[PDB]
Amino acid sequence: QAPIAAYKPRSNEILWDGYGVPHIYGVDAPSAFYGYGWAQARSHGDNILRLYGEARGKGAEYWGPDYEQTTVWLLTNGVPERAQQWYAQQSPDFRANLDAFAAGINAYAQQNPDDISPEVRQVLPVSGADVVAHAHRLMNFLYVASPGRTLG
Amino acid sequence: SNSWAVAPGKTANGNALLLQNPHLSWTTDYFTYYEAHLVTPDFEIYGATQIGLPVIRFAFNQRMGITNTVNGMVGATNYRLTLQDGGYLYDGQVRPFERRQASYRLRQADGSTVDKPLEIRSSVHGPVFERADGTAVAVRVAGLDRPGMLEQYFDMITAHSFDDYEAAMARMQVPTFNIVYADREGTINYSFNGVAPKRAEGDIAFWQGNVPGDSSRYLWTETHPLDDLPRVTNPPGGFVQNSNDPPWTPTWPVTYCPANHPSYLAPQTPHSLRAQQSVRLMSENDDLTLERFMALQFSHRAVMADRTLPDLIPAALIDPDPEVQAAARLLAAWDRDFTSDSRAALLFEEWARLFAGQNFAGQAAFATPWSLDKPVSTPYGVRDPKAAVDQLRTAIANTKRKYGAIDRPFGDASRMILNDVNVPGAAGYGNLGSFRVFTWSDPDENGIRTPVHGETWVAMIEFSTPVRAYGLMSYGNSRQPGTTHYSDQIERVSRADFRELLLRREQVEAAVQERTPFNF
Ligand SMILES: O=C(O)CCCC(=O)O
Repeated sequence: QAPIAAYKPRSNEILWDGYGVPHIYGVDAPSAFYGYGWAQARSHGDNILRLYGEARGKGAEYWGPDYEQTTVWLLTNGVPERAQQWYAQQSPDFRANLDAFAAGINAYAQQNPDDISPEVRQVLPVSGADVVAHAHRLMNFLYVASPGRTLG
Repeated sequence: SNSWAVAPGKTANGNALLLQNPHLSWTTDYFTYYEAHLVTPDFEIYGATQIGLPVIRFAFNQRMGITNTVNGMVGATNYRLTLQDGGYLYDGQVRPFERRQASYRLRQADGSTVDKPLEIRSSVHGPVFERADGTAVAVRVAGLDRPGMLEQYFDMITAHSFDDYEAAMARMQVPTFNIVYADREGTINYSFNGVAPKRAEGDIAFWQGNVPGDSSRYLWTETHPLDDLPRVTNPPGGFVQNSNDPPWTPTWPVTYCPANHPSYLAPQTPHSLRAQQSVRLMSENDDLTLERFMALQFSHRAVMADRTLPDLIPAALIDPDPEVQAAARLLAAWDRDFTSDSRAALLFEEWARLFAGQNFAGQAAFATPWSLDKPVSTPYGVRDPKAAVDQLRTAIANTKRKYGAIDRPFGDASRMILNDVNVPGAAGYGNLGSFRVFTWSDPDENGIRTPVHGETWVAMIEFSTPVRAYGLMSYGNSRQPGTTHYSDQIERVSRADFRELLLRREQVEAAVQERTPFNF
């Protein structure tokens, strides 16, 4: 009839299973997002930071030529600036979860500097807007409007 | 990508069933899925999502769950500009461009960064780019004023009822995707979601190409509400599905047709064979169990074979070339399923590449064209068997060259290799009819090939109480250098041996291998 009673976590912790699947438990939303951000940095930190870097339109700056086309594509479409706006336009509650997520990533890099690849260290620290930027790039400038269809 | 949602009435235990089956590149970084589980006193979410997203796109919990496939919502327009006098011709007059002088730094091979100028010109349409051929194009992207994408997904997956769920979707903050829903209450739903520009003329094909950028006539400004988009809820069939096929067979019997929506929403092209298998596998089966449901997902039928071999074989057998004859007999004995041991599969593929083009979508060679009136049994037959036999002749050459023989075991050439794990492959190209998908790469010098795209995150959920779920991630849950969680799941994928997804605390505590306490 009614769903099984929910779990009421009394402390913030990540319980990782045998396959590297993180079970993030938080006493509140921000805590869980922070945990989620930590886990992701643990499992895919290098590529996330690199992608976030690109979303800032800093691809060409941080890594040169091979990232210049995307930089031009994102700047010309004002993605990094619109990301700032979207971030600012978030409801206070959700913006708090985004800040927490970025804080979790920063935190992980802080406690485990050896796990972060040299080339992507300059990206740190990441911010909530970075999280918004990337998502904005993935949805509107990869899925919906790919640079391929515009340029050919 | 595949997606299935089964209504209680179509199952044995009376609980809804959901399949999360997104297909994406195994190597593109921003397409890598991650599996996670979030729990707070007010909500719980389990599922996969692209790395970097703070929200789970493919989620489920004890109450509901959703999945996503690509619908290609044409949410942007590329306009061809008519340059003239430093500006561009618009409505009979020469309009000036908006110009902003920006810049960015380019890292040099020596570590320094040079400052590079970047001018950004915009028309009333949007940013302007110049193609390599010289065509000035302006791209207008719809939904640039929808900042709530992330929170919409968050509210959708934490919804306490279908009603709240829809309400969240109705905000129109997620610009694209087909989305399927199912809950413990018994509701299932399909939604052709996205932000679609309101237009007064032109079919999707017109808007997919270069629209004239010299008239206000093509400057859209509004977008469709959720109620203008194709959707299905609790249909008579007891299920909904989508495998990237146009939204015209989301269920069976259908609940609408192309005429009911503006022609620029989605295409009206022939449904892939995989898409057809999808409709058949669900409609043809009743009283499903979670296990049976899972078993159906493993379907790897060479549907293309059932549509062509009856005509090809006899024609090939009369060819003078004894090797063409042997190839014909080899293909004739094949059970038309992409199994590891199939000695005919590779050969069939090579012929298929010619008979239906490299992507296997070509339609020109069938005797009976596709028809929405027979959506899962057309196209059919070989139009020119003589030609087809020549194509087979060439295919024999190609198969021997690529793999070393015309009868090499499919699973001997098709391998799934991650780190030092090397397991035998099965299933294959979706356009040939294989539901479970593995888009094999071209082979190397030894004829070995691996998945370039296809099955990634795969989960099947039964919304019982408590819920029961199984899943697998092809390339593991991590790609950080030296991680042991990259190649530790591919061996199970090769045996379709799924892990039970653990949602209950007691289950989690039993399987914990690492505890990371934290503080925010
Ligand atoms: O929604 C996604 O995660 C993208 C995969 C869908 C597809 O390519 O069909």
